[PDB]
Amino acid sequence: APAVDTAEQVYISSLALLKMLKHGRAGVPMEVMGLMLGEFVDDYTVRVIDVFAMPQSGTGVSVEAVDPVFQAKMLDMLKQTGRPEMVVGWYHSHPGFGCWLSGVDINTQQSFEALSERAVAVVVDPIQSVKGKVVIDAFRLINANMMVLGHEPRQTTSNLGHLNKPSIQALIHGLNRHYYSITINYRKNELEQKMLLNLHKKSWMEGLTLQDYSEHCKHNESVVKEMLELAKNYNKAVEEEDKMTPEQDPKRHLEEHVDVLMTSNIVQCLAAMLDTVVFKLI
Amino acid sequence: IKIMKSEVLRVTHELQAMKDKIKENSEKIKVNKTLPY
Repeated sequence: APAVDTAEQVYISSLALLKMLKHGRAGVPMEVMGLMLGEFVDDYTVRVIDVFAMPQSGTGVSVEAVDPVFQAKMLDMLKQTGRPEMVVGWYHSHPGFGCWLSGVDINTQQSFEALSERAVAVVVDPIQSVKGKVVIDAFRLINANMMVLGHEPRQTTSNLGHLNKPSIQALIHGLNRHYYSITINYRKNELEQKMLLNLHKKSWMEGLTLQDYSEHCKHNESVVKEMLELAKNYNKAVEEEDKMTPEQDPKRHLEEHVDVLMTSNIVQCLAAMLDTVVFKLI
Repeated sequence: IKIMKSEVLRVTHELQAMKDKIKENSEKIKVNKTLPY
């Protein structure tokens, strides 16, 4: 009997992740659900090209929460649009509950896997996804007959599936007992990286735009006053150092202050000279 | 007298359709206003 390898990866595209995050935040504090479109490239790869949200239902997040008619018309209209990808799986948001599958989640995942054996149930935490870390895991299932007899849920052929460690919160809620966490990887080509770089790419202007001069003098005065106080502290510390065998430091904070003063002053001076030169009447 | 007849036809079409959208609004209202208050 074939067994899914532990090296299988869920290749979630960048815009799919963005849409999942935005929809999950939008539904807070409720739970949202949407269907994931993509293609199962092979046994060891699941590619999630795109994901579309679904209307909020009073049931919550269940298999009655996915309605047939909206799903059908959405799929047909996207196929007409240019995205003829089969539904790979479903996603729902556990707001602040961590990433795991509840009993209703497991029931919905069994319903989805009835359609196709390969079907992930990736969930996302919209509020725990604070800037930096993104809390999103993907679980498929564990067949009951598979676990009861004795075999491991997944065959292992490499260290790819063991790079990340499971969480206690997921483990208690049935991880490695009813479902396994599939390693998640983000498909991000150079084009989308460059496009997303425009979010914080300031402009061609601020590289030449001088900061306010009076504000610059006020900032310099403040930092030099801090320099004076920190220099008094450093002198006192050094005077203690001689009466000290090897046994916050003013020196370090002084170093950070001198660094910020240096960069600010040098940047302002160089920018002033450049505006003097290039921004000329001639 | 023809333009008002055309307006009557368009207004009855509008009534017939926005009956359906108001019923859909009611369905979504109940979808939030379900039961366990």
